[PDB]
Amino acid sequence: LIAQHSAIKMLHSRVKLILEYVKASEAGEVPFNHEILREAYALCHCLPVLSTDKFKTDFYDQCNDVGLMAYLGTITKTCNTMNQFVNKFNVLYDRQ
Amino acid sequence: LEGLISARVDSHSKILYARDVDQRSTTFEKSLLMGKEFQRRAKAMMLRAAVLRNQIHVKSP
Amino acid sequence: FSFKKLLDQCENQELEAPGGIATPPVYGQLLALYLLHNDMNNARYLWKRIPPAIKSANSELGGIWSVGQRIWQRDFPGIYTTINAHQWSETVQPIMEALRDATRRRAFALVSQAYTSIIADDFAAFVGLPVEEAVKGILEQGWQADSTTRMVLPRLARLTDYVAFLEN
Amino acid sequence: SIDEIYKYDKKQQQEILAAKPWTKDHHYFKYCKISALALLKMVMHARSGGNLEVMGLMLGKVDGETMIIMDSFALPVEGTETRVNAQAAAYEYMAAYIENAKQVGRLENAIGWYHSHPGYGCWLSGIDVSTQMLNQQFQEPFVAVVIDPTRTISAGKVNLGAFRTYPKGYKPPDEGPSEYQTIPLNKIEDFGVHCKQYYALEVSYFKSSLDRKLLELLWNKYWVNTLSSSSLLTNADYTTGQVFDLSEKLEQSEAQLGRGSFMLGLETHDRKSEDKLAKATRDSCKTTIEAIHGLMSQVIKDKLFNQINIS
Amino acid sequence: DNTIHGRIDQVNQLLELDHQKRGGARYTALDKWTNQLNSLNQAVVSKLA
Amino acid sequence: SSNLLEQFILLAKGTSGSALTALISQVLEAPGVYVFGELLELANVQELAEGANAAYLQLLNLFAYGTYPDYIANKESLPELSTAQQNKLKHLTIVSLASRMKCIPYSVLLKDLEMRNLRELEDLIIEAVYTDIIQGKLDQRNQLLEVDFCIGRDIRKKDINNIVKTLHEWCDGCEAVLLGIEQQVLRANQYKENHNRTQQQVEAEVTN
Amino acid sequence: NQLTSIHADLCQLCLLAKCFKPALPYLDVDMMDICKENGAYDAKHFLCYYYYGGMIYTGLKNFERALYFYEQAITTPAMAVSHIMLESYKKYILVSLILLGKVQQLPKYTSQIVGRFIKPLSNAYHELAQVYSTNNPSELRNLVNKHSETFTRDNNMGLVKQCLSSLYKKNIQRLTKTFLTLSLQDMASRVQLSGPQEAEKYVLHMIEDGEIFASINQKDGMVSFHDNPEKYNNPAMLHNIDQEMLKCIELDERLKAMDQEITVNPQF
Repeated sequence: LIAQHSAIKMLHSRVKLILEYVKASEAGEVPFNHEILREAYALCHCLPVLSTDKFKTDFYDQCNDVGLMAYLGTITKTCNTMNQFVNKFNVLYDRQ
Repeated sequence: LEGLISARVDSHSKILYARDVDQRSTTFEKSLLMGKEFQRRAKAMMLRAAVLRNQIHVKSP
Repeated sequence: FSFKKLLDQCENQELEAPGGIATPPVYGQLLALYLLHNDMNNARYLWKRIPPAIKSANSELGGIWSVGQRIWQRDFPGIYTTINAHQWSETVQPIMEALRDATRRRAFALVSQAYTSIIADDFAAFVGLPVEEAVKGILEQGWQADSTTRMVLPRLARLTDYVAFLEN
Repeated sequence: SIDEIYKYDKKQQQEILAAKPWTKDHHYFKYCKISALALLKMVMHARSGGNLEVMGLMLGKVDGETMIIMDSFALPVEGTETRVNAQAAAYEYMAAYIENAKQVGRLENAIGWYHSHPGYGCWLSGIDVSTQMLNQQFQEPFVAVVIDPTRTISAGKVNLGAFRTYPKGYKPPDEGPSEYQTIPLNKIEDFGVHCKQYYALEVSYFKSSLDRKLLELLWNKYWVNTLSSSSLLTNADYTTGQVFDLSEKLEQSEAQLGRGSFMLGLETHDRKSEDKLAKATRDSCKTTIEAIHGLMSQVIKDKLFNQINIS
Repeated sequence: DNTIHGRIDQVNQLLELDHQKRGGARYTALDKWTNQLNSLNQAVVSKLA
Repeated sequence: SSNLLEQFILLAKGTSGSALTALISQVLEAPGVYVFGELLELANVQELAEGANAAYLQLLNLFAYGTYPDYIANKESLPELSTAQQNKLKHLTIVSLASRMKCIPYSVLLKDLEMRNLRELEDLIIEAVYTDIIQGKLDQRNQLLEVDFCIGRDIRKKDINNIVKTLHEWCDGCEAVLLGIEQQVLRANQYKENHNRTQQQVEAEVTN
Repeated sequence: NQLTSIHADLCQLCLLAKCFKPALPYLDVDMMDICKENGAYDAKHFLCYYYYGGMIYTGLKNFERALYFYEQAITTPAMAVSHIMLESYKKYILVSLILLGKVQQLPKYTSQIVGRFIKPLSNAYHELAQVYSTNNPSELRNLVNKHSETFTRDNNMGLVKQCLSSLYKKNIQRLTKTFLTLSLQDMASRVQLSGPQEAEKYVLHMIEDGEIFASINQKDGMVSFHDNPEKYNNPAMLHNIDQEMLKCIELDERLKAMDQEITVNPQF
């Protein structure tokens, strides 16, 4: 996760420099401009990055596979402690 | 039923169709079902271990 | 909502209050409350617990059980006639009001799934209002009616716990 | 210290080489410190191979139980996952390099070899262990190193293990687990036998003024591409392959536990097929961890970008 | 003989050629994995007494 | 464009009145122009307003803040356009629709542009994409345009508040995401810590 | 919640005087380890609690919990015969005849007594299961009158009736697998309902229950089968699989505490 964390933290810092610029061109301290504001305006509008009916099912299909995969692993782990519990119990409380 | 031909009869107008099997529907349903019965056996085992450990079985006296 | 709480206080009351046979109004509300949940097995069993003493004492209770005999058959037109048959003011009415509306919803809902096509006269029995009133309603909802033949067509947090668990 | 480490001492190596402690124990070493140089050169050379294997050499020294890797240099040699002792072809190039190196003022002896396993994890294969085992007799000191240059870009964490293996007919201890980066369908078996034969060593670093920073600053822009790894398709082939093989192991487990190992007044001792479920649970973890790690690359995008919409 | 891939629709005169493939390889490996876990649980729990 | 803008401002600043009136008709015709910020802000153009050439800025306004439906609406009051000027406004309507919805269906596009058919409409978006002022792709399956990218022209200085709000929503949730991941990494770590603790603790007592 | 002998007796009071509702939170919870220290418990109590708890759940038509409750009354160790062991077995055969198309499996940790003594003791029931496998209701019906006196003395009457309705449900449901569309007249002859009107009535009961996915065409006089509750790409299915994982992780945790407990105890 470290890359993923630091990546968010870069987007925090990227939003911050654009945002304070747009305000500065309104407020004063930076003058009014067209070339940079038209582009920042356009940058906002693109979000959210897909919403189509076509994307939704393919996105879930992969999420659903990795949901079964994970389920079949957590059972295998549990089976192991069950085989270990049953081994130790039979020796002690019974005669096996 | 008994055999492997995955097909359905439309007996209305007499056409033999056309069942597509889905490798996904059969694995997912099985994984979920198999998960219910795995847990139930584990619960069933705790209850088996519970009477054995504190040493009771059925007795006529 | 209100009804669910009303079963809870009444359920408590059956065991706690009496010497083993409780008074006639309490049994009536309780029976009526089981029909709203459509937990018909416990309803039926309720009536079988009921001695002959309450059946002579109270006739209202015996009407509430009659709707329920039909619910077991699942024959709609029959349900409606029995709702009209008996009323008992205060003690039966707020829960009764709910029973009537719970079976109509159950009926419309049932039909919507059950039939891709149904006769309009059969449908009239299910909702329990006549043909003129029904054909007028279906159109607004957006179901198709065919006329001439008169048929009606219905229409990160989880993932970290799991990774933490497998690595251990 | 910070500067004491930088100077090399010829005498400290002469004492060590006479003394020869490693003959007693080959599990002797425990820490590594690898130069910033050694690491960057090793990743870039590995990456230049592509998805094709390459070998290089490392210059270093040892001090107690620490190994120190001062510098590294590449070799143009082919035989990583085929030829046993591929390094021999390289010898002439090494003899050149050490001679060229001594005269400018780098006198430090060869510490070991590095190679890379691209797109299948950081572990030693059958070729690799067999080449190391000759080197621990003849070459000393000689240590194996593995790095993956594709896997690393996704995770952001450098997988670098410097290892050493045990000589033949040596009983391993209970030292099992390590980092989980999936193997392909036929490579699974090979890991399974070899892992207990070696151990990985922990790594430290130091830093100053020309290479690091073009990369550090570039990541400030670059960060978007690492989150669009999107593994589930890229290495789709891995899941189907491991899961069909994991099924064959569960069949082995049903028989093993079912019939039992035939024994008459003898009890199992260390084996790579001893207590099949206990082994097997871990194989499920290396496949599961990678799969959910795939999900986590997807989950981040979905929450960060898509929830903003247009307000 | 499988030198043409698909099946026929004779009540419309078409060939429903097969290119209806997707993956499959993941989904069948999970099924083989899923069947061994049932047999394995049955086996382990049955060892007790 | 690039180059042509750097020439036109200087030329506008250079002259007055009668030539400036002419320059508006030329900027709109001239290819590769899909921006109309810079010339409007100059003082020189501004003089013609409130007179008998006011209509030229009022049209320029209509291109800048508005679109093809805003034009037609006052088609009488403003002087004529040629084919290049109309086609440029029609592409410039797509960017605007793209500001509201990422995907815009054909029936919306079709109305607004007042176009005769789908194929004539689909030709205009392919021409835009070759010049690379808009980037985006047609979906004839769901009947949408799914835009990859679009760029402004859009001065829209009253409406700008919306852009600041969205930039702001983009901000506040970021921290909400970071406190997020920080939590999980510590929770993974907490589990491994306890797990190591309990095993080492249990093992010792076997010895007795 | 630890299970002890007052649990059995709670079910008994509810059984005599029908009001099953208070007992349900005790039943709906599964557990490990009984209440001990100072006696107060034995294997009969264990068996009677589960026998009755099965009896109650079948009544509610919670066939899932009933099966499970019934099983625990068979898996109990015994070296002696008891009246509860016959009843527990007999009720098990009837329930498995509803849930399954034949009797459902028993583990190999079942008691010796259930094989050796109980099987010739439960002959009639083995004949119920055998006739049910032929898949013919007319014969099953005739058998129930032959075997009648047993059913009454053992007092699992009324349950035996359910096994007959469940065969008719199975007979309708197997047709679904085979057909897309089938007529009601055709269904009626083959299932032996003998009235298309009843064919329509029988699926409609099942629609409300959700044992079948189907639609009725009364213009054509057909039934159309659907069969598509899940496509498996729903987020609904993701959440369901995610809920099932939380259960597994807790189940494992019970096992860890219990494996560890034996680790403290010295091995033999």
